[PDB]
Amino acid sequence: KRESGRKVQSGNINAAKTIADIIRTCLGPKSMMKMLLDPMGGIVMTNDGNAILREIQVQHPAAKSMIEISRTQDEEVGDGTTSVIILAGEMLSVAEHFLEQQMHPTVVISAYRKALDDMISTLKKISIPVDISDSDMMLNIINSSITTKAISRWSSLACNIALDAVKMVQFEENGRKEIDIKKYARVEKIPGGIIEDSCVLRGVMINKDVTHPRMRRYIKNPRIVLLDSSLEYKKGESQTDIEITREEDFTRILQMEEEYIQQLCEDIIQLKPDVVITEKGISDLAQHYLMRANITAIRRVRKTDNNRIARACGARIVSRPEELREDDVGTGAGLLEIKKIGDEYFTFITDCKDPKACTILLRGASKEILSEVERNLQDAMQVCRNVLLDPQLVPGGGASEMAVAHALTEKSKAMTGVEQWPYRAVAQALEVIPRTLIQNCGASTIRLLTSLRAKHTQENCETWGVNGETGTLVDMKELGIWEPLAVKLQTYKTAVETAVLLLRIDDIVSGH
Amino acid sequence: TLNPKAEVARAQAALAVNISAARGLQDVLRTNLGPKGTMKMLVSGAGDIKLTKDGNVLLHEMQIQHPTASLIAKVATAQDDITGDGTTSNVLIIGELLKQADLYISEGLHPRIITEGFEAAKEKALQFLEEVKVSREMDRETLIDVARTSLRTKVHAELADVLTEAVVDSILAIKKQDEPIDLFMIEIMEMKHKSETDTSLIRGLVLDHGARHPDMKKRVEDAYILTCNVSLEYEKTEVNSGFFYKSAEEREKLVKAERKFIEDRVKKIIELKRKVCGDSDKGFVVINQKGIDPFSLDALSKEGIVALRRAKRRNMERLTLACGGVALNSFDDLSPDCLGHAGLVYEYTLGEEKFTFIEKCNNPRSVTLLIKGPNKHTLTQIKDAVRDGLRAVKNAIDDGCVVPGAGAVEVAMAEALIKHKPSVKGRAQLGVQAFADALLIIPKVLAQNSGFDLQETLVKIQAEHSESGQLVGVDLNTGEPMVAAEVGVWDNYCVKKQLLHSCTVIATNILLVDEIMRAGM
Amino acid sequence: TLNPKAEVARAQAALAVNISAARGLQDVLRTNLGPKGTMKMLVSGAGDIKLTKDGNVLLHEMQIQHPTASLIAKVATAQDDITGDGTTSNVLIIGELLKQADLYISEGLHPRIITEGFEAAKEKALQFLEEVKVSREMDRETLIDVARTSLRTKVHAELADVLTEAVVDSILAIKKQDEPIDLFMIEIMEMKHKSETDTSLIRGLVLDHGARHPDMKKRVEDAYILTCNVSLEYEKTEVNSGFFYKSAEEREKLVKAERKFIEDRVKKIIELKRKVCGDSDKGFVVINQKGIDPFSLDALSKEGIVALRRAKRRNMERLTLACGGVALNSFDDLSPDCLGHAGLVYEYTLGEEKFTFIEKCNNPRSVTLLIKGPNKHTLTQIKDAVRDGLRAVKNAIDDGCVVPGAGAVEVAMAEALIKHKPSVKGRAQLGVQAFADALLIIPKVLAQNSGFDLQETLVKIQAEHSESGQLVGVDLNTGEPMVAAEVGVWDNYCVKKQLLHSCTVIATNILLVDEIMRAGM
Repeated sequence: KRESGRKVQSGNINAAKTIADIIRTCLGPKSMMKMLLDPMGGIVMTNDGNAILREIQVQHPAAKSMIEISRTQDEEVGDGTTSVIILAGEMLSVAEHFLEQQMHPTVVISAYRKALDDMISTLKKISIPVDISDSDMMLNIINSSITTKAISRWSSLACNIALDAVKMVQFEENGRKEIDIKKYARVEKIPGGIIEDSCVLRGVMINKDVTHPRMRRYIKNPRIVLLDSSLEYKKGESQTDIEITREEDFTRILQMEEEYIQQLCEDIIQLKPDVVITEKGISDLAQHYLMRANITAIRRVRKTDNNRIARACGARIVSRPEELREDDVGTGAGLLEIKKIGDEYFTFITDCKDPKACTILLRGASKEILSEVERNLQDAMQVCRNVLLDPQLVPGGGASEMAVAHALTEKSKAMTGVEQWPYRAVAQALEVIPRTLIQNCGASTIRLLTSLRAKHTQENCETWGVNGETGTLVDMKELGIWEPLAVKLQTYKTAVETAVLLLRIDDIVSGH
Repeated sequence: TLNPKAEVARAQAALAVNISAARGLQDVLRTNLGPKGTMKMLVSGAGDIKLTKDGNVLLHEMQIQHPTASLIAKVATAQDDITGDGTTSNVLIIGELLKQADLYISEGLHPRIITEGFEAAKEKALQFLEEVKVSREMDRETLIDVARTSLRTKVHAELADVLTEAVVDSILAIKKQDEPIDLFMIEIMEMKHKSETDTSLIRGLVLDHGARHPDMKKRVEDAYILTCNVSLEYEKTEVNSGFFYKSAEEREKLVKAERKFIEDRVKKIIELKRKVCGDSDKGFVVINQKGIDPFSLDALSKEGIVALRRAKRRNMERLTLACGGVALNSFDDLSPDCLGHAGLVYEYTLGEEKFTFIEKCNNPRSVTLLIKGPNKHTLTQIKDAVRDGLRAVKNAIDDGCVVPGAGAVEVAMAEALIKHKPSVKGRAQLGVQAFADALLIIPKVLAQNSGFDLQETLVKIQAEHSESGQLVGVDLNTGEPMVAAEVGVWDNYCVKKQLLHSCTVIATNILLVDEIMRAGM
Repeated sequence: TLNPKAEVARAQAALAVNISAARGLQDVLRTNLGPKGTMKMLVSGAGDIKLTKDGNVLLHEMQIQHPTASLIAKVATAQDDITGDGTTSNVLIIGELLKQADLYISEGLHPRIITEGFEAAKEKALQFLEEVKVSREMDRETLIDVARTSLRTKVHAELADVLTEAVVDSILAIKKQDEPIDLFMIEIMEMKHKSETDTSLIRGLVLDHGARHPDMKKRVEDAYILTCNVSLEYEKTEVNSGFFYKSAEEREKLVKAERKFIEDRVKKIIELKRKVCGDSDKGFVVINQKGIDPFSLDALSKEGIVALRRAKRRNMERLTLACGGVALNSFDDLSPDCLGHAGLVYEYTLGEEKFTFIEKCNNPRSVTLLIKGPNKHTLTQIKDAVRDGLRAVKNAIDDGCVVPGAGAVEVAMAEALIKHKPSVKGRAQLGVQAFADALLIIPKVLAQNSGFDLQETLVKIQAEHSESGQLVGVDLNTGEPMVAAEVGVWDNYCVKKQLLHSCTVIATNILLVDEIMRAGM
């Protein structure tokens, strides 16, 4: 029914620790696999940490908060999600100071919040800048996601696809350098071909099918008209349908239906465009006038899709077709191609101009390959987005967590009070990241982790991480595990904030 | 430590469950390996009995109760789709890899190190297979040895020699001048009321529905083939009209008016017969797929035509390529250019039905393999043995290299791995040692099914050594080491190559499963 | 099918019970192997606590519940009697021989064939010991390394440095004229109220009861030892007479008359002192075994005589070899013949008792090793370490050949047996492979007790090879390969020779038991 007292905070630990203990071995390139039993007897062997916790039914409420926060992390960054839950579970894994020591939660919460500002300032000291003009340096960065995949052969092509696409969407004049993949970077798939044939289309491609055989197949200078309203007989303010039981009245309603549709379509063809793009649907009587003009009929195009077309060919959005002016034209468009590609109808408005957006064309032999190439380029574009926002890299392979753990230990000597004990626990909680990398490789954990702490004490903390494949110690200047700083900052801010949120709840009450 | 209505195994016991699943499946399918092996019975529950030694059938069709063993059943499905053979030896190797690795895992060795040993041993065994294969040209004498080796396992060693000449001759005719070979060029048919030893070749195609009329010619020496999709039965009005009748008799009078469109088209068939080769010692055949009115059957029967109706789609497809007749959807376009040519056409009468033989053709690019058996399940067992024999000869002609059989290659690969020092990790040799002893399960199982000792048979074949190349194998009858190349025991190269890739990937993923969790179950 | 009150297993389960009993006993005694191993506790049930790592003491004194495991406990008794070291490694090898053979027996192999493989491998392993044995002459530096290797296992590695010089110098004192060493020439004594590091060497024999009287000399430089078996206390009449008393005063007159038999004999002791060397710079000592009346102790103390009483029969025989005086059963026969010679004789002082030291004897042909400790169970633990170190040095002197330790020989034998082919039958090779991997358990266990990985340590020492003879072993502290000859780690040739002979005979008889029958149970 409900829980109260120390059992809530002690229960929230076991709930968050149990969820974390599953994916502990899912981190790293050597990460172990898992087995899920379907209710019908099926088996899913996927090692992806996002798919595992998605199919697991969790009873405890705090266990749901661990999953919902990880799902939000996937939207912003498609990497490092597993590291968030491991750190969020390890920081809460030490219950000694929580209960046995009889310390008040706010005393411990103040320790994490002070340790959070120190973990952020340490990463900026050990970071390194990046030259975004050279595409060779961006190649080894993206290869982190490309490795152990089937696109490794086309990896050289996969880099140019994600790099040039994000650079177009990035608008640096505003000062915030905002990049939106879910709109301007929108991707569609093309059946047929091979992986090499995949290129980056400059423009906005529409998947609308060809309804009638009369359309413009190829145009040197396309003309595009953008208007929101649908082409139909004008109705009343309500949705009430028109019911006519008399034949004489049918001729009165049909004449009004043919007159208004022909009137709006007459003002559209006055400019003589090559296509008509409407936001809503298009009736059958309206398509009869569109096929007579020998122009392409396009409908069901959202607002964001229309905003990109207006900046591409120079179009203009008008509320009603009767108000269309000469300002709406498609002048400047490269070509218009309705030609069938891969047994599917495509539309190319592509041009020589950069309307803060583009379209990615995915070629492939089968739909199984298309699904593999798609998801592999998605996170690769997010890697390009995270680097262009903060062009700074931090050493990976566990070198970043150990470099911060050494700074927290040295600073705790000057801290005087009861908060020094939980403040040092954060330094030992960051060692779980290099620990799982060694355990998955098979090498001894205690022997290597002890010698690793001696390297950051003497040598520079920017190097000497942990090799995941081999298992020994290697510098990060000689290896490509360098990771973007924007990912590590979001990881530590989320791991600490989630651990604080669960400690603040001392009672679970059921009611509405 | 788990959520309600579910179960999880945190410790290594989750790995022990998967190992016990492979060992249980290994003991079931080890008795059917080799010709001396036994047979498994398939009971569908409705009273149907099926008997076959094929590993792909005993897995894909039979549903396994244990969840983990069902994954291996799906692997043999993709295994048979590529090579077509080796599904039984595939499971036996996977079971031994997990068994030998269990000895080292119980000592505290991490599974990842063992999996790295399999990858290093797979490349060494794959490069050693390069020197074993023989590049000799494929001729009739070699294809017989390949056919006998594949058939002897799926039959009683009786129909072997009967089915040997049927499989070899069917492949040689459909491939000339290094042309890509397709098994869809060969048709499989089944007849009842005959002994199982009556299986023979069919040069043409076997048709289901024959001709019905007392005057139909039982055999026609020469004739032309006219392909038609048109139905000669009763049809509605072709032009624009309706049913106007004052009584039941007037409605039947419009029937003769609607039939006039078809009856005039029936005369066009008679006209074309007399225009092109309408003299003596000639004939004409109607392969028309749709039905034909009985009255139209009488008009065509008096001219010496053998009518056909109510055919299938696959029949008309092969009759188009074999005979050469162009599909004609309307008789107004009827022309002699769409006529084909065929040899002796006769209908062999069975104890029940009658089938049509189009045989004696020049280059039809199609043949048929006719199977005869006393029962239904006997026909199913032979049909599986033929397709398994066709893919064995197809892979032997496509890939000009063949490897010795009778466990000669598996023993030869095990010796090179032991003498091979680790090229990657010092502790990776334990995986190589486990993979080396796993390749020895093939000659061991052949000794059990033959009724001999497992140890004495393996020691003799391993004791064979010389300066030059020496490849020996397990002899089922004698038991002494026997050279498989001299006695005509050969296997396909793509089969042995695919086992090394398949047994390595599947046995690796089983060792990579850390925990078993229940989702929604 | 069986008789009432009878149980027997006709299947191979009789072997499954004996193998399961050996594997259980293997895990109990493996943790105490090596100087870094854990210690076992022995509770007598009455409150006594004993702590020792010795395999013989653990098996002999403790009681085992399983009947078959008790037979192996009787094997270490015969093993410790012939050699005195290696009882722990004896059980570990037997447990592995039955574990490796179980793998092949489960495949259907008959136990008689495996037993023949052990005999063929034993004759080859014993031949290998003759090649690697070292003929180096025994000296002080060699005996230190041999004694240190034996003592380091039974102690905390603290007293080992102290006890090393004590054990070596004790054997060198009784070694001369190429005479066979006798352990009866050295006696072990224990003392309380002292620390554990106070253990030292005593040149003479140590006695329990000392001289108690204020006038006794605390030290005597020179003196003549007089050996007597006669008691000076109140005794029965030695002539013809009896005890007749009519009152308490008359009984005292009988005592005064009976003491005259002692009194005239006490003056004979003083008469002998003034007889032989009764001048200045001389002394006299009474070693008399039986009791002495306090009047005689006070009378002889005035003349400067140190008298003793309540001795042991074995000590009186050791005193005779130190002095040379003959035992005297009658004081009327007293002569100079019973007088020996001795050096400084003084009295050590504890917090309570006092002991007599005869030290600096002329030719005692014996010494005494004196153990001191705060606790009783500590004295027993040290006494078990001394007798172990003595037999280790004794075996190294009696047999001039020594062999390297730290698992150097076992790893070297496992490599030579793999390259040796059986000269009897082909199936005997499985017995050689099982015995080869069984000798490797010793360097494996040394890695577990030291806190190191079992696989990583074995591969490094096994992969080490050269073009010349090289000796590699396990380093307990570091974990890297180590040369046993360079670090001063040595064993005895007779220990390794008897170890291979004992493990083969005992493990053979276990596999030769077909049925376990209960008679009267």
